Amino acid sequence: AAVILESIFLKRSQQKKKTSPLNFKKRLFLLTVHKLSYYEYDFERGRRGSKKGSIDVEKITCVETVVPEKNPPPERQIMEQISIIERFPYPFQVVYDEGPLYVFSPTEELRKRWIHQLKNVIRYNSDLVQKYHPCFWIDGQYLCCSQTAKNAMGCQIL
Ligand SMILES: [Zn+2]
Repeated sequence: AAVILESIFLKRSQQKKKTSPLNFKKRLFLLTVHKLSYYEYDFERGRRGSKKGSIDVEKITCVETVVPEKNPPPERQIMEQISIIERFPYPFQVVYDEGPLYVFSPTEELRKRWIHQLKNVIRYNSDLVQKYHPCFWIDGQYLCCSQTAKNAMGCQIL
């Protein structure tokens, strides 16, 4: 199973559990036709660390950008070698059964490459969603429609 894409992004906690903070972590993302998984990146050795998350591609119903937070820390506010792994201001979402996984890219070009490839892979799903939430689901509700359920029907036609 070939690795379609491999990048270092910033991600928001999916807060699956109740006892989970709303924090961001740098992770190494790999995209195969079967799964989108992320690991801790071992910077020193220059390799991927322990798998920290995974999502079966057949469970993805939607992939799209997402309106930026209005007050982003410097870490997410809009030389290359360093900035491309320190600054992640272009967010996008990977929607599936367990709410949305938010991912922050370093450049707009990269987010485009990913969003384009994730669409080719999900093209094979039997029931993609026609709608989605354009804004972050932050603080118990969707800032784009105010619905509460993470997996609440998207408040906007694709
Ligand atoms: Zn919405």
